[PDB]
Amino acid sequence: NATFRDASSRRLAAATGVALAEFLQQFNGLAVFTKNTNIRTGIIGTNPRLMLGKIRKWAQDNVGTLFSEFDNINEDIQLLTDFEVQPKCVGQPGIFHLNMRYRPPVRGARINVNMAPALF
Amino acid sequence: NATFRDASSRRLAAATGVALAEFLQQFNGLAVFTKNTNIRTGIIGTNPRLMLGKIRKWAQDNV
Amino acid sequence: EFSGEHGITFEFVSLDISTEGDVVYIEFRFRQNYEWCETVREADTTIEAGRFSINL
Amino acid sequence: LTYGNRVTLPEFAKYIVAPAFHEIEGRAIPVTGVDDDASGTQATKLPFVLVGLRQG
Amino acid sequence: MYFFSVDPRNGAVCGSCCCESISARPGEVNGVMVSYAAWSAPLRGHGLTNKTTFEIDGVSVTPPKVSNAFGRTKVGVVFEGTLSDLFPNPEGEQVEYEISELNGPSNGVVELGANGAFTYTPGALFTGVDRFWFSINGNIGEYVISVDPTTSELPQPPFTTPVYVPAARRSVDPRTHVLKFVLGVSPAAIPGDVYRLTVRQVAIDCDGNEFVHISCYDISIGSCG
Amino acid sequence: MYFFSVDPRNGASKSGDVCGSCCCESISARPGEVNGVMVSYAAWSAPLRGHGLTNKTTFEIDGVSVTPPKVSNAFGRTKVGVVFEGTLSDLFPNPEGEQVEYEISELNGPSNGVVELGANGAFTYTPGALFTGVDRFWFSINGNIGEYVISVDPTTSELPQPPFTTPVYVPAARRSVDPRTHVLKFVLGVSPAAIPGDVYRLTVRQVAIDCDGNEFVHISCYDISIGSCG
Amino acid sequence: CNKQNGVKNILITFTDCDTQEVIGPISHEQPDDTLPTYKNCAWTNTALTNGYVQRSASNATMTLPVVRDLRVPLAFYQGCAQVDVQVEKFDGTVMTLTEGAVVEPEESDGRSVTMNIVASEIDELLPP
Amino acid sequence: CNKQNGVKNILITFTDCDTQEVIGPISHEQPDDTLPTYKNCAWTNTALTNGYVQRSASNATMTLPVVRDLRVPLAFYQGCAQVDVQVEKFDGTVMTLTEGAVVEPEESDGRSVTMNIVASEIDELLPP
Amino acid sequence: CNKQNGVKNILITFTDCDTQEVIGPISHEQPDDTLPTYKNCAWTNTALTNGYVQRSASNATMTLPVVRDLRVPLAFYQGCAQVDVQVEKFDGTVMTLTEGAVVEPEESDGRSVTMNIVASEIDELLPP
Amino acid sequence: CNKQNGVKNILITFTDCDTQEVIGPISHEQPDDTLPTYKNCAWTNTALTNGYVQRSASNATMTLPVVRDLRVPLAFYQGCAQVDVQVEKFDGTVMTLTEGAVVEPEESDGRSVTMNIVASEIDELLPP
Repeated sequence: NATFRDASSRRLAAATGVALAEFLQQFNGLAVFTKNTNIRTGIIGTNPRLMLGKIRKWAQDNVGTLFSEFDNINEDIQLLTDFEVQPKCVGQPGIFHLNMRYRPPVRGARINVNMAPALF
Repeated sequence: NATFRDASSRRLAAATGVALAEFLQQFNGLAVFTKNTNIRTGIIGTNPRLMLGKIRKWAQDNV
Repeated sequence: EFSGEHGITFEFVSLDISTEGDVVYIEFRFRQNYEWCETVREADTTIEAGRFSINL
Repeated sequence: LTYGNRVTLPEFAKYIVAPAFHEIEGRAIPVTGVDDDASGTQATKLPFVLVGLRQG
Repeated sequence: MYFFSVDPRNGAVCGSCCCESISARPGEVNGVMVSYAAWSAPLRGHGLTNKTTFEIDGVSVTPPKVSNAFGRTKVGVVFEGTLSDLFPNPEGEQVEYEISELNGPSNGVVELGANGAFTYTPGALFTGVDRFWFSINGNIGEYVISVDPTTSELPQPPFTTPVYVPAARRSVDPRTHVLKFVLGVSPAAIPGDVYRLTVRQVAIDCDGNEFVHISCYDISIGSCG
Repeated sequence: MYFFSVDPRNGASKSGDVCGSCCCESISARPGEVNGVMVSYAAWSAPLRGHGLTNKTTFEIDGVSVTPPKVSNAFGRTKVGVVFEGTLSDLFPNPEGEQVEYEISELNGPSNGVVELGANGAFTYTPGALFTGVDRFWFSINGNIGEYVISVDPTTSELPQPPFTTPVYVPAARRSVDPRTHVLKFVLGVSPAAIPGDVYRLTVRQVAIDCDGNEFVHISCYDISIGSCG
Repeated sequence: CNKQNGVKNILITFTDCDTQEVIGPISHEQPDDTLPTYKNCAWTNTALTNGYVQRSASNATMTLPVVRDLRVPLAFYQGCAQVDVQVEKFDGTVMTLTEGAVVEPEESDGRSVTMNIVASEIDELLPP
Repeated sequence: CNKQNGVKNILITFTDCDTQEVIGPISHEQPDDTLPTYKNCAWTNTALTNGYVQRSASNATMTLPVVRDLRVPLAFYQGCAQVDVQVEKFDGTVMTLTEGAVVEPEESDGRSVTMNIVASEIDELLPP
Repeated sequence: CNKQNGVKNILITFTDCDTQEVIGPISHEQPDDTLPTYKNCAWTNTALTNGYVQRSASNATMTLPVVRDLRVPLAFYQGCAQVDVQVEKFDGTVMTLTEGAVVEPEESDGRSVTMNIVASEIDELLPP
Repeated sequence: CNKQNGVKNILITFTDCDTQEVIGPISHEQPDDTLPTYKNCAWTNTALTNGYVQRSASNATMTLPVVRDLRVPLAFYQGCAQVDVQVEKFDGTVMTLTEGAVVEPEESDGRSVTMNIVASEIDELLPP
């Protein structure tokens, strides 16, 4: 599990955690339509798909500095609503599930040298 | 409250009062359509809304 | 006068007159433009706040 | 009045046509079609004004 | 009317630990509604039951300065009392007393004398309990009087706590999963104090078993609204 | 209510196995709560065209982090109608008796009686008239919570023994399985004596059935995290 | 909602830039169905590379067609007179403009002019 | 299949770069049948000789017409504020543009603006 | 906001080297889209042979076009008074230059001058 | 993609040769479509008569425009700091240069500088 080896990886992971935590808070209030998925005209609101888009955009800026490359962005970042996963009996608007894929930025390591002398 | 603390503030308030007065002086001897505001073509007229507009304009200018 | 009172304007299109016996029919044809408003204007699905997070 | 950006026939007939000519005693009748019936819409005494939608 | 929604227990305002927030002004008696609809509706059953339990704890109290006092007079007879031995007035200070007309007696009239004296004339043909709220130099306390129906006596009621929930004013709506209850705040509650109310509501399934749920709210006694 | 979807045991995986999985689903619990859990075997038993599940589920509670309690529990006995007296001081083996504050939280008080706490570790339990059974109440010595059971016989001889309910438990018979939709329901009760921060592991062994009466066993785990304020 | 688009009142004040004599404010009437146009921001932008942008200073403009008033000379519309204009729409919006200057005069016929006013800043009053 | 083309939701977030105030995200409505146009590749190409090409750096552009909301000032659409826009078509596609800037503002009449937004990069979601 | 290449404030303080009077600090406005240009390194270089270079002493230069303020005489911009200039860009950078001297004045029309200021050293602030 | 001409990566390392402090290697971005220019042979030739030529010693030259990085002071680009540069094009070539010295500093505006680096020798890495 190479990922959680260096302490650098751990500190950067904590940094991404606190950054995303202090970032998501602009989705408080908002109002998130989840049945008609059609925000009206003149009312501040967002749709789960729009939220996923926002999250992706965000995760596509801190890349290189906090994350590294996000191989398959279509799968590493997933946002599933409560109703989506749970067959609708036990569903309740407001609950969402976000899951990402942390990949510490690759660092330098050993550089094996094989200098082989000769004449002329 | 600190608005009218410095004497300078008071003097500035006076300077603004006299300027505002001389400004408002233009709003004399004209009409004020205030029910069916549709000021006819070729008449020197105004309505409260246009007044508020011009006042806000002057204010935002002198800022 | 009504347009000035409420801000609603109509279009004039044509005027036809025609008589019959002792009556004259004077026929105006007006046309009125507007935009229809969605009325549903209901309450929102939820109210956001608290989400969730698993940055495994 | 309903429909803030519009005026439905009844409102037209009672607020624009009525306060106009006083020789029609408020007989500004809103009809469905102006030619929906010529045998019924010719009984109201003279004069009088009809108001009806042609096509939307 | 406060309106709160319960978490449906999926691990899905933490504030400090978990508990919610409720502002309150001294003297008011407000109403709160909490909707268990989110928690009890997936558990398809017979809704809630009338077995709520409330508990009040103070995390900031500011111990009172003035003290309270009791009284056990009889019917129709006038009562006399003092108001000087209540405030310990530690540092030399005027003992100026006052009887607020907002929180005066309920079936009588007091007569504040010149030096902490008061004469309570109970209403004719009346037997029971009565209270009033005095303010000795800004600090507020209560005086309770028990008028007795001339036979022997009358029991002793408990001095009302700063923040309380009335004995029997709670209700549950099983068709909508809504609990209604009342929040009473004594006029003696000192602004800035913070109390904690914990509730333990039980829902029920179609067979007669139980489902427990526990929550808190932090009542902040604030002055000026 | 918790609702979990079981793994399908077919080829690829599910639920964040992206970088592996904690291997157990998670269940947040608060001391005193009694919640309900539903597990949907539709992902695993539906491809097995047969008669769905059966009523042959079995559970197991194992603690991975317990933090053994400070105050021990105790057991009492009394006949019907006769009042019970008891002590509350020998249940707290301490290094100092600093300010021991015997406290009976009303939220988990008695069920068919009343208790009058004494001044110093004494209490008087008056059982309800015309009643015989088991009755418990949860005391709190210096923050540390324990339970006292005073089960009452109808003065015949005695009730044998209550089982001294564990911090986390699953009731004996409140489970059910719906073979029409492949869902198993069971209730999860956690005693008020659970310590915040503890971690238990509940393993569930559920058996389905084919069209001819044979068996297909499936095993899952869940980590119960006891957190106060939740 | 959004009541019908269209203009309701147009006020214009002329001040000759030589004798400093003032005329108005006079009303006017639209010659057709088209509406005046606007640009409020006094800072145009220019597309740099890689998402950046150069924010330079510029002027708030306004294009407005009106019917010539038969008591004001045509020169006062062609850019020989400092103008102050105000427009008010049906929905409640009003756009005021002071010390305007008719720039780039366009040949007219004597009954319908299209003035390209340039001013330092145009002020709104977004409806209630 | 290819569900019918068209826009369904337009979210815009205004941020003034003078007072640091934020407004939104407010939804808007399309004024006509024209659709917002996009360009994601931030590198333009130029035709050299014999199949070659000079690949240089450039921006990600966006063309969006919307009806002005009668609560946000018009200047915020003519390039006086940083915009954060989000579109969603009917087929599921959603395109996000953050911290963009309105470049080369055009005259508007007060009810329908056409913003030419420029930004560093636009992200696409590609419905499942 | 970030990513906006442009000037926001230009402060100039004039001091007459004859009467020792001081005027300012007065704000100014850009006359066009051109930005003030800078050179901080006070050492010019010259290309010698084989990778070497002759590092000699030189001055810190500045090129600044501004609209003449109708209260300060034109002579103060044509190199007849010591100037103290201070600029701020939109991205936070602010450059200060004290006791500069206008060198090689150019012809002007009375409304837009272009000052070639020379000074000992210019300091940058490098927004956080 | 084996054809497209243009620059892909630019690395720059600053070392101020008084305090002997090193910064980098920091990346950079082209400001426009133009590309850096090079000259590797340190022996310029001069045309004599009748087919001969005088072969003198000179410098490896390089001309490079970049966007100033808002964490490095502008002086380090104007020639008050030794630079070590590396450019990598799309076709695989890389050009490295060590112990460079910005010669003939050109007036810049604070966001786009054009450095004339002179060094003893530039190295190639002709794509495989």
